[PDB]
Amino acid sequence: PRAKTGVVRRRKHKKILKLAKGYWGLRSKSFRKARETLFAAGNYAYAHRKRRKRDFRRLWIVRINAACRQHGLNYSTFIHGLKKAGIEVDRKNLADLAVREPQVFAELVERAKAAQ
Amino acid sequence: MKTYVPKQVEPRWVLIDAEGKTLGRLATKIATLLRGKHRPDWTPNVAMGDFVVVVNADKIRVTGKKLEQKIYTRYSGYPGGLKKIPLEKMLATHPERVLEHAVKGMLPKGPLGRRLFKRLKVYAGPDHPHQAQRPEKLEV
Amino acid sequence: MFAIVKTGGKQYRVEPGLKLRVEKLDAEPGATVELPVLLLGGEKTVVGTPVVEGASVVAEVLGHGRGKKILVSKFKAKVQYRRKKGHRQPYTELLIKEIRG
Amino acid sequence: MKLSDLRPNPGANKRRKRVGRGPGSGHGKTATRGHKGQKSRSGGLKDPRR
Amino acid sequence: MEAKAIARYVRISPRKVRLVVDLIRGKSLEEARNILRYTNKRGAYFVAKVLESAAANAVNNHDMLEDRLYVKAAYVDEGPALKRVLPRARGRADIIKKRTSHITVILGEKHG
Amino acid sequence: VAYSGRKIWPQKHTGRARHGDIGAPIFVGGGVVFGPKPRDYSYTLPKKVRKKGLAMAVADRAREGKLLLVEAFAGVNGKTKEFLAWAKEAGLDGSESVLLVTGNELVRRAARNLPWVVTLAPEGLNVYDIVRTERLVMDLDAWEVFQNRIG
Amino acid sequence: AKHPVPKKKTSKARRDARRSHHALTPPTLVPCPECKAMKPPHTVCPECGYYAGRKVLEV
RNA sequence: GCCCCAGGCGGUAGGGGAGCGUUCCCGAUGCCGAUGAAGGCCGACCCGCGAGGGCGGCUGGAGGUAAGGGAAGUGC
RNA sequence: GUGGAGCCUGGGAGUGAGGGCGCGAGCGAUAACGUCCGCGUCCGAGCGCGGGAACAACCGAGACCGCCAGCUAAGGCCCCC
RNA sequence: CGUGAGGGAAAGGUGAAAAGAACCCCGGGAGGGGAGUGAAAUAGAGCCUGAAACCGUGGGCUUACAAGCAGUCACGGCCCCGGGGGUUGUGGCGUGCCUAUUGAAGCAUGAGCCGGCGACUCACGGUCGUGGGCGAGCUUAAGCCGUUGAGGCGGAGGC
Ligand SMILES: [Zn+2]
Repeated sequence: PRAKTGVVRRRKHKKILKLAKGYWGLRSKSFRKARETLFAAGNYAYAHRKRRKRDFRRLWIVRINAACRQHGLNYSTFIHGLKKAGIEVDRKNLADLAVREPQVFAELVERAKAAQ
Repeated sequence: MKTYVPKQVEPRWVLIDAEGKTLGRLATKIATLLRGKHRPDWTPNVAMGDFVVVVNADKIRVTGKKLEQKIYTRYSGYPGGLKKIPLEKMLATHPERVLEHAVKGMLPKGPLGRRLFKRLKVYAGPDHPHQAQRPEKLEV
Repeated sequence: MFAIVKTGGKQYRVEPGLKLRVEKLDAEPGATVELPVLLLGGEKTVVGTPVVEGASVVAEVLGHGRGKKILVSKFKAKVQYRRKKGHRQPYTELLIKEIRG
Repeated sequence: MKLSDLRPNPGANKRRKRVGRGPGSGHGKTATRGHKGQKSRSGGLKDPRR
Repeated sequence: MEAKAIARYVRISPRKVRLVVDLIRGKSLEEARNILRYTNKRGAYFVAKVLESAAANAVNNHDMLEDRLYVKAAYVDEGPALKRVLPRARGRADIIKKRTSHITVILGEKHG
Repeated sequence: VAYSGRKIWPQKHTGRARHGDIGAPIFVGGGVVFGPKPRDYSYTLPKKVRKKGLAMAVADRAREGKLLLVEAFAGVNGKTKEFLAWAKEAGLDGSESVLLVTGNELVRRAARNLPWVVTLAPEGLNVYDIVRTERLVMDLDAWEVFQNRIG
Repeated sequence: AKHPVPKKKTSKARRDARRSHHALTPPTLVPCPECKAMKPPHTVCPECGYYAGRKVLEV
């Protein structure tokens, strides 16, 4: 019984190519180029999953450092403050406070220096 | 709870005295204000740092023998087209271009960086045509 | 009035009448949950240190859900190493009822 | 018992070890033959016994 | 309403005639007749015949008034390339693809 | 394959990829590698296994009550509707695929056209046709050759 | 002369890029002041066969 | 004791294990099919870690085929 | 000392071009990203991750996955960062 | 194609039925539009369906201070369907694949791209394991007889 390629190769290609929509040029038109582009896109997606967390953490540390310096202290001193103060709100929430709750974040400064 | 992004904010002008301050340090703080990383609403992917104007760029000061031992060089692409320029001559000609070079050395690259450099305005001497923009004086 | 709560090793600024997703908690849908409050965000700005003393939010679970299928897919080059793998992280999406003082 | 009830015992019938079918099979690009060598070539070695 | 004629299986380089046809897209009918009439290109004759057959179909077949006849849209797809041999040097042979074209003109009435 | 062994073009300097003749299994039209050949799939199953398993099938249908030894076929005499009135009266509907085993050519020939009946001489008894049909039906003599065959 | 050869295939965008400038400008015509027919300037209107308000060609 | 506990899970050659899919066989004188098969294209729908499977829309117009097993010219 | 520990017997292997690094030697010129050995290591196969600007073997560290959580390693905290 | 021995192609499919498009118009014709048949004509004879590569035409987003293995993450903007989907402006990160190598992004090999063909099997012995039968026993070969897909006999012989 002969089992030609039949429909398999075509269908698999349509899978990878439909995944390759929106790529520049042959990277979204040829199955071969689209395959390889989807490989590198895969590892990219992985290391950017792992990356994005450190990324937003750097954002949070930046904005929080801004709000802290606008009260006379800096990021390291402030974090040492809260850590000494037994406060455990994290970088994201301190960021959204320092943007949205300048008064609340202000009191966070007051207890940070309160540790001092 | 996504991280907050601010809406578009009008850039707040800032005047800075070039006089009496060290080149590298002053350029540092200039770049800092330029990035807008003094603002809690900071975001990297958008230029929301403040406009900056400086006067008395000639009045900058630099440590040691850097007056002459620092050679701003350029390159024309032509053979032997490496044009070395000492710091003194560059002061006599284009001190504002001195600060331009120093702060541009500190800005993040990319089109955002170039637009940020556009966001800066140097003026050697004590004056500048931006009183209409309300240049807020800010000591550093 | 808001408050930052702890959950799944995560901290959430929350306010009453809000739908929020968290780690897949274990609780029957329709049931409610009381949560550690890291800080009362609002008028009575109390600093939970490390948690508020008597406060805790009240959140009814809406139901357990599966996140959109992440296609984590590792790949090494020149080694014939391909790894296609789906992933749909379950979420316990909630409803902020109120914030017990 | 109807024909669709008939089945071998578990493990009574076993897969073959199909080779050369990409990475996911784990038996790919080489058919387990390793890299270059007289053994990895078609035909193989001489009589290994002798 | 729309009209259209098709130069199905026209032996002419489709790329070439596309240059012509991209000179009347978005034009009024009479303007098209002139521009084809004095365009220094071989394809302009073919596009001219396809044009007039088109507009005739509009008035005759589809009964569109000749007043508002502007080129609604037109183009030239490719036909079966007649492959021929060209003897090249050192005995080697090649194949010139004498390219056949399809021409399609569409005539809408420019209202307002 | 019907081609020849003449090398299509030389080994080197021709610019093309190396090839031998077009009879190779890599050209369209070339031969097939490892293609199926005349292959005798038959093999000697153990006698004790054939016999024993046969008895196990008959035990299957028997203990399930789908077995029905029959002595007489007075309704059938070589005509189909004879077998219809018989088997219908014989407690058979047509829904039960029934394995028919007998030595009466009048029975077998008289009922082969039944879409739901599987007819077999008593010698042709075997596990497969026993498993095919819901109900099994045999004559006492067919039962006997069964017994000796399972004896 | 060692037979220069195209290193890679030209992408579609680059091919179309060079083909940007290949537009065919419309041959400017004007109406014949004799017969009101469009025609290229500085030539006898083949419709009227006139030119400069006078007959030249024998249409 | 079907769930809980502890630990484990970079990975080539290579060993092993478990599945997915293709043609054909039995199931099947059955079943699905003009109220539309196969096939093609489309999907932001559901299922599985995946191989993939359904589901739905259109094109297509006549074949397809389970559960559960068998055999391979089986996966580019 | 319970460990993807050990031992025995069978089955299938692949490998028998290795390399860098440190240390101990020879050759070498106490030259070589050199060669040849021993010991350890890593890469190979971990060109997965952070640092080292970039960089397989140097420092940290052995990647099941997801999280817009936290503590830290080498290394850094003047801007780029 | 080869002087010749010889080598050796490609190339199937309308429709149930030609009912194969009378006739009208544009057109030198071709071809086109109508009309007409047709269940259907993107079934029109270059005809089942009709994929991709490729080639156009429209629509949406976007793009001319600008840097890049073409992606990925975030944010944002626009467009659309109503929470999503399409575009990507910026910012961050990011050395194609295969083979062969200690070592490849490699300026080492292969690959223009798409579609299809394409490579671990079969036979017979041996060996290990195993799912089963039997068990100091196990087992049939050829052949014979049966159906015409049904099996049994057959102890020669082997272990
Ligand atoms: Zn005139």
